[PDB]
Amino acid sequence: DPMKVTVIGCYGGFPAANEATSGYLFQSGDYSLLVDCGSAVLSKLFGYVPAEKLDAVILSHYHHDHIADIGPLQFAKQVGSFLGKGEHTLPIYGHDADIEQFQKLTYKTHTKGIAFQPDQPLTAGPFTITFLKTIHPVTCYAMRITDGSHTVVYTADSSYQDSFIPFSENADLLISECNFYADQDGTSAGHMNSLEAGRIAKEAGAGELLLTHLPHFGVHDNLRKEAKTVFSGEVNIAKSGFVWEG
Amino acid sequence: DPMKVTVIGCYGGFPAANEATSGYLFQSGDYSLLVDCGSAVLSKLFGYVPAEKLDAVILSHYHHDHIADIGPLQFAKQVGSFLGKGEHTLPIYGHDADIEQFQKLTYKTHTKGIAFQPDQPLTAGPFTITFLKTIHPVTCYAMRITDGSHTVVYTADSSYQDSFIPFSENADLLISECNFYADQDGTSAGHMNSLEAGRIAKEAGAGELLLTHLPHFGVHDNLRKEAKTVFSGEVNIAKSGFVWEG
Ligand SMILES: [Ca+2]
Ligand SMILES: [Ca+2]
Ligand SMILES: [Ca+2]
Ligand SMILES: [Ca+2]
Ligand SMILES: [Zn+2]
Ligand SMILES: [Zn+2]
Ligand SMILES: [Zn+2]
Ligand SMILES: [Zn+2]
Repeated sequence: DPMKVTVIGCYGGFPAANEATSGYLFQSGDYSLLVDCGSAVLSKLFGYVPAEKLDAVILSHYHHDHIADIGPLQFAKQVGSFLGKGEHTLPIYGHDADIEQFQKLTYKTHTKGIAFQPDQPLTAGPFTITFLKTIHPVTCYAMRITDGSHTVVYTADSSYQDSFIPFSENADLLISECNFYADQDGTSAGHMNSLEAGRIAKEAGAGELLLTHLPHFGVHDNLRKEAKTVFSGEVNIAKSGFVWEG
Repeated sequence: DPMKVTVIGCYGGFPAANEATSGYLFQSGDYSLLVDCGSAVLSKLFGYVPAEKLDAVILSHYHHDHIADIGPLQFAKQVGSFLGKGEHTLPIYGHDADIEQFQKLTYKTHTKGIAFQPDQPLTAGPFTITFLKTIHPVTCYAMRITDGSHTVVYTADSSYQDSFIPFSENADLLISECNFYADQDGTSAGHMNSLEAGRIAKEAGAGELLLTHLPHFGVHDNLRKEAKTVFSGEVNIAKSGFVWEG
């Protein structure tokens, strides 16, 4: 089975009109993993995959734009059980440096929070996930997701660090946050710009680069042109429905 | 100015594919009030009204399907201020029987939680709102919203009670939850069926009835036919984009 990644939502902070914030659907064969679960992500997700066919969720961090739809997901599982659609508890993986946030992940027998350990590989069906702590105003982890043949790296949210380069080494697809333009400094907000995303893809030898966690001003296509001044491979701008498959 | 109500989202519990859960936009002249703020509501809302033009939010209760988008709304206000779009704090009205939930409404100088008092009229620009406690598994308040010429009643979530009849007396539009079909009993879930919604519209003399908080099974048009076996006025099924204006 090939690894198939579908962007479900891609705005930073809050949704643009009729769009969504962070959510990425990773699929392999019958396995479905949702990476982050932000604003309007469930609404958009169910157009690709029904709640009962979702096998697991994993959360990079607990900012609203990455977890806003967890509650509604818990209710979706509850309604599924009430309608007889399967009682399998959906695992929701998250870090437990923030205990109060982690405790919200477990809802009756419908969803079960499981703490990932940042120094250990996590198995999720046919995927193996490893983690890198980001530089961000709350605890946040980037993820490297492989199925043994292809490898996708998701930066989650971060300002720039050299450690992203070894972490992302030889990734087929680097999904990098890019909340700021080339002229701007995202350090104080815990975000990166186009040049920084480009630098990671370049020095890591990423197969290609996908820019996401997008801003609500400017010409988004400029983020791609700016990234291409540094990285010579393929660079795309994320949108709901964007599909990568290898 | 006429009172204009736009349904932003109308599913109970969690969103159907490409839809939304509870959110209703009430407008009068330049004033904009959002009643409830559930899953995918911000995404859909911004297609009608940008965040910075939103004057107030009011929350019937703190179930996920009515508040999931509050966090992202707080970030939208923060990004608005960072971009220079106005620093006016958006008031978010809610009950304070649940203190922990009420405390989440205030975020820096961007949003400010204000406790409504259920026994007192609330002024919201040109609207006056009065409240009725519902029968629901968490504290919840129905709302009667008038501008002095027209009056809309929103049941929020509730199982049936006689007190809805005097509360909704002579409303031009009764927006009633209707999470269950005529053959089913919604009492143990704190919800109503089609016959119960119909009964309220009938005995209150409502100008018309709008059924919302919809289920994820069955033929939704049957809810309208069932309600019409009791109420002889106009009955519609809610959908995102539904507009009532008087
Ligand atoms: Ca599955
Ligand atoms: Ca390509
Ligand atoms: Ca306004
Ligand atoms: Ca009509
Ligand atoms: Zn973020
Ligand atoms: Zn963040
Ligand atoms: Zn509800
Ligand atoms: Zn409720």
